[PDB]
Amino acid sequence: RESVEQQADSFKATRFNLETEWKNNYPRLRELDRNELFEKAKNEILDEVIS
Amino acid sequence: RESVEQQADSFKATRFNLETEWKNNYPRLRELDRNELFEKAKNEILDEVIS
Repeated sequence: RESVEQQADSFKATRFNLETEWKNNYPRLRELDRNELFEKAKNEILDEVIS
Repeated sequence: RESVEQQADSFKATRFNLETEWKNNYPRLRELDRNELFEKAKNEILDEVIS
């Protein structure tokens, strides 16, 4: 119980730092996982094919 | 055997007519099924959220 409280606060702070870095570097972008990036990449490829 | 040959030619001609209609109406677009349209629609929604 004592350990998990400390870990939860540390994890929340760590996640906040990661989010702050994302905003500072990529404020106008959206975070996507590996699968979603693959879907976005293929759609762009199809657009270039049409263009 | 005789019937399937006639059907295959008719199906090919019918598909050609559908493709010709697609080009005449939507030359600069890509045909997608119901599922793919849902994926495209949600991505546009997320873009508007960011904008």
